[PDB]
Amino acid sequence: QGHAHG
Amino acid sequence: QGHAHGH
Amino acid sequence: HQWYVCNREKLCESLQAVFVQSYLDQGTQIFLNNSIEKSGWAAIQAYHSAVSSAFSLAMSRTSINGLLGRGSMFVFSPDQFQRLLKINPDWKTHRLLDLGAGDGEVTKIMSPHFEEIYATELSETMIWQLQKKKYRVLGINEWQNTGFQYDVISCLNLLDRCDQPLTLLKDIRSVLEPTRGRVILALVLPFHPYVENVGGKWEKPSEILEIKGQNWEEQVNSLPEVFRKAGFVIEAFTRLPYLCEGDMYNDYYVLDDAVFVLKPV
Amino acid sequence: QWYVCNREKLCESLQAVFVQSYLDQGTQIFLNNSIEKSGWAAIQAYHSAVSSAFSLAMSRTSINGLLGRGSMFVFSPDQFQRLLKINPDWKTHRLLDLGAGDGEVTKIMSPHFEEIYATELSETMIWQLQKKKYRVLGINEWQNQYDVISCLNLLDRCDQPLTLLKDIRSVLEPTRGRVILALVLPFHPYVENVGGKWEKPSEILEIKGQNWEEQVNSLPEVFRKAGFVIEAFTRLPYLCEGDMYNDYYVLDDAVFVLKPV
Ligand SMILES: Nc1ncnc2c1ncn2[C@@H]1O[C@H](CSCC[C@H](N)C(=O)O)[C@@H](O)[C@H]1O
Ligand SMILES: Nc1ncnc2c1ncn2[C@@H]1O[C@H](CSCC[C@H](N)C(=O)O)[C@@H](O)[C@H]1O
Repeated sequence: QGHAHG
Repeated sequence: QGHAHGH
Repeated sequence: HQWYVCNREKLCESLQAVFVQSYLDQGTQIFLNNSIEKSGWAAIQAYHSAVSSAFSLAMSRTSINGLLGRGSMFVFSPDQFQRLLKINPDWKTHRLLDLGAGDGEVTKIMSPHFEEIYATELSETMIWQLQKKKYRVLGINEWQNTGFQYDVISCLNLLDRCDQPLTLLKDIRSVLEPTRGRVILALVLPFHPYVENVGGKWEKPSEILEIKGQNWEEQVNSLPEVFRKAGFVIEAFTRLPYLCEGDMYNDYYVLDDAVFVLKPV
Repeated sequence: QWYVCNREKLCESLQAVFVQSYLDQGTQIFLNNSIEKSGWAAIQAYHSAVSSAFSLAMSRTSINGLLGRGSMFVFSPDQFQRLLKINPDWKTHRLLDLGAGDGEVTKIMSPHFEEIYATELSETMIWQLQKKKYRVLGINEWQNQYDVISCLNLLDRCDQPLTLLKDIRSVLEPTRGRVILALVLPFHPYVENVGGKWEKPSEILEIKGQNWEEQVNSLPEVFRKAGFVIEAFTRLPYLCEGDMYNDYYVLDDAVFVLKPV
């Protein structure tokens, strides 16, 4: 998981 | 619960 | 069985000629036998009720069932369907459109009669499961302006769950293939429509249908005058039990479905 | 640093109105809170659990909006008002935040407007936008007058960007009304779908270059193709709440203030 936008 | 068609 | 039988005598002259008796066939029996099996899965049902409860506020129950793949439903068998549209098991045409297709297992019955399958759906998790079956999902207000007509437009158990069912009916007619095209339409009766929201709230529909009566044979007779108003006459129809998978309490659930075949007028 | 831009490479049109931003107070609040939540071991494990079980039946955005997680940050209130060149008590009638996510980036704008509208695809994100008492409109219902229209990191997540920008000019108040826009760079657009799969956009927005610098030099060519000029613009860190492996997540933003010309 990571950035909610990318 | 109940019927998936709804209530 | 008590699911397929109507007092034909209480049908109108128009409808007494187009009724098509249905039967508890081997395909409806596969479904109950799976529903029963799935209710028997203790760990799965608790897990379904555990998830369904946590997220009762953020999502609609339609999308929760679609989140979990639970709650699949049933309107007709392959053989029953072919017996209502009056077509061979190997019948085939170009394009189907399932409006409000739900989780897709009811479309999956109609599927092998069309080489292209289109669906609309208001719920984001349903739309995925529709895509999971290789179905082309369209915009709720986008199927009218595609550039191609639809050989059979499917609209099962939506007129009591959408906002503008009259605009919908008139829309189906405008894009349905005029020569050989038919719509297959399913209504739960006692007609009691509402528009589903999230958290349990339910607004009322912005358009009222006059599906009114004291029994099944009464409300069905309300529909010729309705269907006439949107450009269709009933080419055939039948009584079928609207069935749905179970939870921990009941092995399945049963609502009272009228299925029609309508031809453009 | 997240805020430096090579001014020498910028086109003179943009040098004239480049606002310089910095890690101000409001940014620090967010970073701090993103480090605080990324210490709540029980929460970070239940987010990890829910998302992994549902990752193949919802989009990340919808999963993030089911838990109230993955909240993001674009500008502080102070940064916002300086970009607009306004007063902390300044006020107008209508804001529109298009594709507003969970509304946290919409909250920081709200005390400046009497009525708040927003649109969104994710239906759990519509829920949280409605939990904040905002007014939600359909994807095609808002183009039927808005004093400010917000379009933050949407032009790389939507199918029809040029239509969006022409639609934005359609319902934006003309005398004073401005629009505020943000865009992750280098440009990489896609249409997110359920399960990590994605569609490619329908309309193509021409973003020349390999660098933040040259790429922003290509946007003046675009903003007037829909009817806008850059009245002010800055560079911000596009911040996102972290998880259990990282306290937060950053991306390289570029935020513009636009007038109708
Ligand atoms: N206005 C609308 N447009 C498209 N789909 C809609 C809709 N309103 C409701 N629906 C969908 O239609 C479904 C009605 S329940 C019927 C499900 C399925 N068609 C069946 O026959 O079993 C719900 O899943 C709901 O998401
Ligand atoms: N055509 C469209 N109309 C409205 N929202 C859209 C859209 N296409 C994508 N979105 C939404 O746009 C979001 C992009 S992330 C941006 C959210 C917020 N404005 C922020 O800056 O943090 C996603 O949540 C997605 O649901």
